[PDB]
Amino acid sequence: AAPKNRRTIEVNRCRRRNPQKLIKVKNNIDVCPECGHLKQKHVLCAYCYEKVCKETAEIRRQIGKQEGGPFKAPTIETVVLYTGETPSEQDQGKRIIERDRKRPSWFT
Amino acid sequence: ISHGRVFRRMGLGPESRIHLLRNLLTGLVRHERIEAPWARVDEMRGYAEKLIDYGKLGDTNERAMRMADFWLTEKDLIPKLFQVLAPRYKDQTGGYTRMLQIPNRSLDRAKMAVIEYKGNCLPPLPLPRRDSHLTLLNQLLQGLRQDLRQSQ
Amino acid sequence: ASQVSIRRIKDYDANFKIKDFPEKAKDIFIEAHLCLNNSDHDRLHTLVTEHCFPDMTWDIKYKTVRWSFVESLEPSHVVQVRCNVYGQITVRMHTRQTLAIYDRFGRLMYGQEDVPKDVLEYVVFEKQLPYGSWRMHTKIVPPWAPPKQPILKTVMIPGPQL
Amino acid sequence: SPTELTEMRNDLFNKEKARQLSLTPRTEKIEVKHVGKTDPGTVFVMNKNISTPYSCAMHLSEWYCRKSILALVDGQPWDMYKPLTKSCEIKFLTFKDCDPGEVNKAYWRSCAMMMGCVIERAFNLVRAPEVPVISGAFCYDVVLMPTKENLRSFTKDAHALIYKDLPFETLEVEAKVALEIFQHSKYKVDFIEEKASQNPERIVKLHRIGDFIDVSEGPLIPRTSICFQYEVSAVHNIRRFQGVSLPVHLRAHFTIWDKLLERSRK
Amino acid sequence: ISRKWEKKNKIVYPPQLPGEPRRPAEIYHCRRQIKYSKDKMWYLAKLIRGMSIDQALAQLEFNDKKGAKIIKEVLLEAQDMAVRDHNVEFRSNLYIAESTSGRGQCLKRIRYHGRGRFGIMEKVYCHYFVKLVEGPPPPPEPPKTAVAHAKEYIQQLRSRTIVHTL
Ligand SMILES: [Mg+2]
Ligand SMILES: [Zn+2]
Repeated sequence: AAPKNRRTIEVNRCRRRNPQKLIKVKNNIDVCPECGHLKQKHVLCAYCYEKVCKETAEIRRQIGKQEGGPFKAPTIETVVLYTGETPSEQDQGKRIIERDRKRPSWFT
Repeated sequence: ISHGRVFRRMGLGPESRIHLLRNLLTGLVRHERIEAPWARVDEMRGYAEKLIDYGKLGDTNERAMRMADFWLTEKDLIPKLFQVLAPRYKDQTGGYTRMLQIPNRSLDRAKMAVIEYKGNCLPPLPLPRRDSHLTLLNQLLQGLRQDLRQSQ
Repeated sequence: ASQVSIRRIKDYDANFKIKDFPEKAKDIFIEAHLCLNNSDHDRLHTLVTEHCFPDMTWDIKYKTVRWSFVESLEPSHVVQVRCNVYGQITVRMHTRQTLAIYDRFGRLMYGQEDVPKDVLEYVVFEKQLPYGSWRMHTKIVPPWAPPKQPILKTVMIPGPQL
Repeated sequence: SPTELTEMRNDLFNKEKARQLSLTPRTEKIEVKHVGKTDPGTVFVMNKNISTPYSCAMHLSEWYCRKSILALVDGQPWDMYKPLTKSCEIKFLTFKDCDPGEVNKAYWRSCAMMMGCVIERAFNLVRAPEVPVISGAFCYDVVLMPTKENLRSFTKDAHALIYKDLPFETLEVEAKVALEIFQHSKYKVDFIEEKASQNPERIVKLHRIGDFIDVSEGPLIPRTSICFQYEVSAVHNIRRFQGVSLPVHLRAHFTIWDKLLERSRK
Repeated sequence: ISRKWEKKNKIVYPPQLPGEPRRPAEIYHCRRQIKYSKDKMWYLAKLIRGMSIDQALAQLEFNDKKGAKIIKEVLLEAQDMAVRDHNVEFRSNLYIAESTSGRGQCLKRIRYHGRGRFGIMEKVYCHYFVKLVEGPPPPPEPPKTAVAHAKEYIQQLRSRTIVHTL
């Protein structure tokens, strides 16, 4: 196929300036109760997700430093404890993951 | 046409799809949290449901042992799956895992989501907390329920 | 210490008089302020040194101002004097002044225009010691004078963003 | 006549506003901190007799202005349009909080005042009864039989007043001026006297809704646009008028709306 | 080369009188050299045109697009400059009035097509202009109901007169 004539700026606009191709205004943005960085409905907050990701990164780093090399993963649960906080008498067999700093305002 | 067709497509075929599913399941059993696209996320969740069911069926069973060995190439994760994730959920029935959507990525802008077994030790994700019971509509509904109870 | 500096200035000037110095200082101040009102950098540089030029012209850039002068309270007295080779002279002032700085699109953000205010000033002067004159240098904000006027608009100081 | 009483009340309110504004020493800068759970924590250098928490919300973000309703000043809730006296703290509150009791009471009082204004403009009031939120039916006694058409007309008038979008002009008037304003009504005079005797000093809080003035106890709703839904259940007996309304972000779809209407009809 | 958007911010207006309006504060800002296409830039601008700064930032924080972050950073820089330089106290009392885009200095490369023939690979480049105006955003033009159409038709039928004679 080959164009027999040249398209016009008017036809180009009518093709690209239609509501179908134009970005639709979404109304799923809401304010998060914590922090405050306008999250989205049915989606987790960005700041909280990044904080949880960093916490998991540090926990995995400490676990690797404790376990040592690969091919480990014992058959016992884990308990993340920060500075201080005497270990509870319930989790006796669960190996402790001594963490630094204090507990945040969302870990329970 | 694909009416009532389950199991979506992933890699270069069913073999690659099941291989990716097994790899994701192993990575989850190792770390207990993985970021994957929504499709693969729900697929891995559905597979981990049956995996936990098999692990709960029994350890001495040869079928469950073979299934665990085929679905966990790390080997070291089978003892954990059998002696940590099985007794911990001995009170529940089939409700496990947790589905939460991730906003977007940074390159391809994919619709990723989170997966993790209930409980565990990792930090808790910001679950979608519903409206408090002390709001206006909640208080109105509570008053309506109280009136209905007083009626009968 | 002040007498030695005065003698050195009178020797290197050499013609100089302090009895008629406050009047010339006030005249130079008024001329510099009128030039600022008119925005004449050429005439301003000839009255203010290079150290104080950006301190009063950069912040007031892109915004007019209507400075006024009327009736000087008390005579301008000199505090101290000290002394390449630049002679420093600190002059004390206390006159009624106005401040009506207008932004780009008009509006208002400082004091009124027809309301004089009493503001203390400790202007420091300097001079080149072959072709120089007594030009301002710096402003000593002592003594413990009132802070400033209340800005019409409101400002929001943000805290530590994590 | 009702055409001159409202005019005189508006004139007195304007005179009181002018008197309250003609005492500040030409802009008195102050500082207010924002100690809240979100964005910890900026400090605003607003005024004390002109600025309002609405200015702080605007400085922060439009979301705050769209969601903020009250502001706890040292534990006491304040309206969005009110001068922040002295240097204190601010805590923006919304409808989805842990303990939105103050916001609920403010919304109740605002709905009561709006219903009273609608009743006065339709065709003598007495006061605004402080009905808890568990009752689910704000009342407003009136001292004068309506039918379904009357209720429909009242709801239409309320919807029109809401669409008009009028802010709530609050003030901190004394008792003498408060009594001089509502001198043609003995019930309001007695209510103002009781309110003044309850507190240590006089300080009789008054509010205005464009052209109607009433008397309340706690804060109120800033703009009437927040009251999305609004209806009038029935009228009970001094005639008591019921009703139920729901603001934005709390839509009852339709079934829950009808259920709440039936519950309040009792 | 022609840089005028950055120079429009240096237009000093005369002072106003007490009996005159407040007059808004027209702020200008733009970024040069942006590895992006002009069509998508104009699309994003139109999406942000009929909106406020807060709503624009909210929509950009979730709009999956390479230029979304660039536009967000440009808007943030403009707001900062307005709060620090142009004397703008209210951050939410701002709305985007005009926002357009234009191509940039496009280079030229080779794509190497099949056979003994090649093609041209024009390095696409563009910019992005923004014009922030103080005050709340204006309401959109409401849809003319039947009353407006009837009034317009009545006016049209009334304007007519005898033609082709005296
Ligand atoms: Mg594929
Ligand atoms: Zn959050």
